[PDB]
Amino acid sequence: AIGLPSINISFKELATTVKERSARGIIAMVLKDAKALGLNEIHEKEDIPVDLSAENKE
Amino acid sequence: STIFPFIGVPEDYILPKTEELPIFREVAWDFEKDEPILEKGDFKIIEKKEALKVWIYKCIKTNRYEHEIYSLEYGTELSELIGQKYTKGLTESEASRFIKEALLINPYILEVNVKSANFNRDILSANVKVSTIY
Amino acid sequence: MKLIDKLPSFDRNYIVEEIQGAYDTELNILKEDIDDTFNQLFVDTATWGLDMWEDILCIEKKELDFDTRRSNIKAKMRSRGTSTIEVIKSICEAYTKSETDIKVYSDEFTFVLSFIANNCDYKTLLDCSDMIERVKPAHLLHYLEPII
Repeated sequence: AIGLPSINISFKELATTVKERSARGIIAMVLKDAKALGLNEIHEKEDIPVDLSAENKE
Repeated sequence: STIFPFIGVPEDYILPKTEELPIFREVAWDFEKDEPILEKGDFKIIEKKEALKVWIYKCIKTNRYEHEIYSLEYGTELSELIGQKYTKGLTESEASRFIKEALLINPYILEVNVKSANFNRDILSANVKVSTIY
Repeated sequence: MKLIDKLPSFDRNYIVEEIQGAYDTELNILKEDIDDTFNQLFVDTATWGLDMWEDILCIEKKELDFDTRRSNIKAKMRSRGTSTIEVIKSICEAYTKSETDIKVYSDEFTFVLSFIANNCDYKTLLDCSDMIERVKPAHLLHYLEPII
């Protein structure tokens, strides 16, 4: 629906480095976990899948 | 109380201390529910960047002249832009200036930059970069 | 319900609301106490501050009632200074809480105070008579006329 006017604030990390545009920078990592059983494209830390063993998250 | 340090300090004299701010600390706050956070049956304290985030959120969320308890410096005038009272370019300039002037009163914040600005339907989006001492 | 109105709208959570309601009740207590202390400064409204009046007027008494204390204080103020017909009438009405008419007998050296005693007790009448006897000129007779 349509509601009252409001201000929305979201916080983010400050990264001096800029992502590179070339076809380089694509890294394929293979790791053995029972839980996920799917392919994941990660562009940033925020989208790392949940309920994945922290040893793999590191 | 005897030395006269205005031309130069004596060689033997040791400066008492160097002046620095203490570690910024604040009661933790959660943003999706707008409450203070209780930890083990007591208020939870965070420090440095997260405390600065809490302070920034509170400063942006308040109006400037609305409340009698605050001074004339605290708050933000972003409520005067709702409804396209000004043109679009004037709105962008005013928003940038308002945010910078509101945030720069905290002594722990060194420089503020409002870089991006886009108009999509009735939503104005912007990117703000804050540089602190930490 | 009153202190929370001075804070921005994100402070509408339960913790802040309780913290501010406590001070609401506390400040109500403070202002009611200030009102009571102010009310103690008048003779009529004074209840627990009458002893200050006694200390001013140097009268020593055994606690009986509020009205009796107020009457004694008031009559002490009114008796001081010039003594005339109206001063005595003022004392008699301050004690009997009613209109008073005086009739004088020059030949017999007597005067009578008449008043309506439909709500006047014997003890307060005796106290009023003693006050008058202390105040009245020595050569004059005094008789009371309570009208029922």
